[PDB]
Amino acid sequence: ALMTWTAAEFGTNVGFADDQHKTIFDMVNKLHDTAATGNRSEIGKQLDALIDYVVMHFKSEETEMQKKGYADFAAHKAEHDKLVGVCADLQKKFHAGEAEVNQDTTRFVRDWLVNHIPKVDKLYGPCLSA
Ligand SMILES: [Fe+2]
Ligand SMILES: [Fe+2]
Repeated sequence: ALMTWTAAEFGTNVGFADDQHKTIFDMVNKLHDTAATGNRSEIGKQLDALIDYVVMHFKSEETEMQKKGYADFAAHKAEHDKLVGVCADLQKKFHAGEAEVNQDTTRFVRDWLVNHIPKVDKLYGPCLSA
């Protein structure tokens, strides 16, 4: 629902990355649907699953970038690390009962992804596909 992956918009020419992006999009979509309900326990389970996967995806990209000497690795990692800090803060507040997760939360994640993948991830394609 919320997100649709296509190669034209988001293809990196890096198979593992494209596959992990498609999983992220599916997990955002699930959270997005659940976030229109009051099922707070289900929201939390899906939130935590999504964030765990996103962090793992970032680690996967970072390991490959740094092992190959990719030119823009440190700046790219910095973008990841700011998102992880926002996500961790959201988890802390959500799991304390101090903030809610709603469809603005999933639209923010969508916004971040739809900018980051074409403008930041695509740039590693020549290096990581070589
Ligand atoms: Fe990515
Ligand atoms: Fe990335």
